[PDB]
Amino acid sequence: AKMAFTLADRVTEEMLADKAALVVEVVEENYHDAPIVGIAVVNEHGRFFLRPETALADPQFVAWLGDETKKKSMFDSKRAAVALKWKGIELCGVSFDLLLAAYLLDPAQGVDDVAAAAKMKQYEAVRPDEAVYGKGAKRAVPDEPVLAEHLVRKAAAIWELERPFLDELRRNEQDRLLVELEQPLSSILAEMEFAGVKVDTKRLEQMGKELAEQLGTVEQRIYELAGQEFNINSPKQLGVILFEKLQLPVLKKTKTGYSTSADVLEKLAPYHEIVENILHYRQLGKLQSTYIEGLLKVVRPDTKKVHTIFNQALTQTGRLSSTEPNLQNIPIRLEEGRKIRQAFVPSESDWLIFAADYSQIELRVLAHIAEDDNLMEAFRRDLDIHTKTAMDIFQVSEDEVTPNMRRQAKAVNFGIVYGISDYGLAQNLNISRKEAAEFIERYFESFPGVKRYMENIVQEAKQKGYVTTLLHRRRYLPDITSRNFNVRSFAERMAMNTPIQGSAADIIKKAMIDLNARLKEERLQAHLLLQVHDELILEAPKEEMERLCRLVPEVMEQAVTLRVPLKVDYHYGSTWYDAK
DNA sequence: GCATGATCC
DNA sequence: GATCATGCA
Ligand SMILES: OC[C@H]1O[C@@](CO)(O[C@H]2O[C@H](CO)[C@@H](O)[C@H](O)[C@H]2O)[C@@H](O)[C@@H]1O
Ligand SMILES: OC[C@H]1O[C@@](CO)(O[C@H]2O[C@H](CO)[C@@H](O)[C@H](O)[C@H]2O)[C@@H](O)[C@@H]1O
Repeated sequence: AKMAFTLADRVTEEMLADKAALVVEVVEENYHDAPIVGIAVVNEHGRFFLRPETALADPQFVAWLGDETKKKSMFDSKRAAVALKWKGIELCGVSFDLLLAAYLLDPAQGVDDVAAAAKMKQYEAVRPDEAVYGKGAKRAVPDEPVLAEHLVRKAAAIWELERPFLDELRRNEQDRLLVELEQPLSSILAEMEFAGVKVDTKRLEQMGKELAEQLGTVEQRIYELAGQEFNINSPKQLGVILFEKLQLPVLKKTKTGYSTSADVLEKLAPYHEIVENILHYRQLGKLQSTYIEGLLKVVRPDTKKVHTIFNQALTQTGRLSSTEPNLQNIPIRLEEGRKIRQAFVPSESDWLIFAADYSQIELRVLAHIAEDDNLMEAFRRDLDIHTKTAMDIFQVSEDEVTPNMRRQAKAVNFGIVYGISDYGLAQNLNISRKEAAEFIERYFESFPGVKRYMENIVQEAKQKGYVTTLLHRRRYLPDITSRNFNVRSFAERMAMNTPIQGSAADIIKKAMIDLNARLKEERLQAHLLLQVHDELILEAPKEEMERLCRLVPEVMEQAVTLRVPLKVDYHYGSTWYDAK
C-alpha cells in the first residue's frame, strides 16, 4: 500500500520542525555541481515532498537548512552538503547519518542506499535506489509521482531507523565513534572536496606531449625487436610474441593465459632486449593514459580544479578512499612519474602546499597495542626501525647491517604492517616460503610481545566473532572458523592487521578534526585539501608556513596518547611535488 | 571480467 | 594484504 504524504507546492512552518529526516536527492554518482532532483521531509507533523526549485528558493527553508539547532537525520549527508555547497547553501544540524551508522555497525555489508541499511533491521518498506533509477544507459530520474514516493519512503525509513541504529551503536560502544568522529569528519571532507585542488593543466599537457613522443619511439623499437607489429597492451598478443615467437621461458601463468606482469618481465630481460623496451613502454603508457589523460578528463575547465570524492563508508579498516580522480595513488617512487605532482598547485598566488605525514604510525600503534618492550624501546629512541629490525632478526650490530639486510628487514616490517602472508613475503623477497617463514620466526624471537599479540588477537577474534580498533571501530571475521586453510588464514591475518591499520585510520581522522578546530581558533586561512595514506595535505598563504610548521605536527602528534610517541614529518613548497 | 600497475613499502 | 583506474576482450 502506498505511503501517504503531502506533495507540497510551497514550504510551510510545520515542515520546519526542530527534528526531521531529510532527503536532498542527488542521483548523479558524482555529486559535484550536480542537480538536486527532489526533497523529502519527514517529522512529527507528517511526510512532505518539496520540489527543489521551490524549496531551495524559499528563504525560510534555506534558513532551516542552515540552522544548527534544527536537527536532521539523513543518509550520506556529505553528498547533500556538497551538492548544496555548489548552490551556495549551507547544511547544518545533521545529527544522524544512516550511511555512516550502517558502515560502523558492519563495514562488510557494503551498504550504499537506504534500502540496504534498512534491511539490517528487517525494514523493507523502501526500494533500492537501483530499482527506481535503474543502471547504466538507463539510470534516469523517474516521473514525479514515482520519485516523490521513493524519497518519502527513504525519509520515512531514516526516521524509523535512527533509534534502532543508535541503540546498537551504543551497545557496541560505538556511539561516540559516530557522533564525535565520523559525522564531524563528514563535514570536513565535504569542505575539502568542495574546495578541490588546482591543477596546472598546461604543465600536464606538455608532459603528455613528451610522453607521446617517447611512447612512439619505444613502440617502434618493440615492433622492430619482434619483427612485426601487435597491440602491446594486449597481454594475449604480447604473450604470443614473447612465449611463442621469441620462445622466452614461461615462469608464471595466469588463469586466462601467459603472465606478462613487470614481475615476470624483469626476470626475462636477460633473455631478450624486447623485454626492457616493453617494461619502459608499460611505465610510460601507465603515466600517459592513467595520470596525464586521466586527470585532464576530470579537471573542471572553468576553475582548473579537480574535486575528488572521498568514500567514507567503504574500507573494512576505516581508511578513506578517493575517486574521480583518485588522488591517493599519484606517482612518487620513480622520478618520471613523480613529476606529475608539479601539476598540483595552490589555488591562489602566494599560497603554498603544506604536507605532513605520520612516520611509521602502524608499527608505533603495534608497539602500543602489543606492549612489546623491544618495539616500544625502539620507538622511544626514535631509531630507524628497519635497521633495528635487521639488527635483531640477523643478530648483528648497527654497523654490520648491509643495504640488502635492511631491505629484507623492511620487507618483513611491510608484511607486518599490511598483513601479508608468508607466501606474499616470499614473492616479495623473491625467496621461498620456508625461507620467509624463517625470517618471520626470527622476528617473533626478537619481538615476543608482537607474537603474543598475534596469537591472542586471533583467539579473541574467534571468541567474540570480531576485532576492534583503538576508537572502537569493528570488523566481523566469520571466516575465522572456516575449515578451508586459505580462507581461514586470510581471516586470521585480518584479525591481526585490522586493529593495527584500523587504529592508525582512527588517529588520522581525529587529527583532521582536531586540526580544523585549531586552524579556526587561530583564525588561519590554511585549509585541508587531501588525506592520503598517513598524511594530511593542505594549502595556505606563504605567510602561514612558519606557524603551520609548529601547529600541524603538534596537533597530529597529540591526536591520541599511546605508550610510544607519535612522529610527524612535514614539508611545503610551490607545488605538491615540492612538499617533499 | 581479467590483467595490469600506481599508491601504501 | 589495501585502494582505484586503465586498455583489452
Ligand atoms: O556519495 C558517496 C557515497 O555514496 C556511495 C553510495 O551511494 O557511493 C556512490 O558514490 C560514489 C562517488 O561518486 C561512487 O564511487 C559509488 O560507485 C556510488 O555508488 C557510498 O559508497 C559513498 O560513501
Ligand atoms: O598452534 C597455535 C598457533 O597456530 C595458529 C596459526 O596461525 O592457529 C591455529 O591453532 C589455533 C589453536 O590454538 C586455532 O584456533 C586456529 O584456527 C589455527 O589456525 C596461531 O594463531 C596460534 O598461535
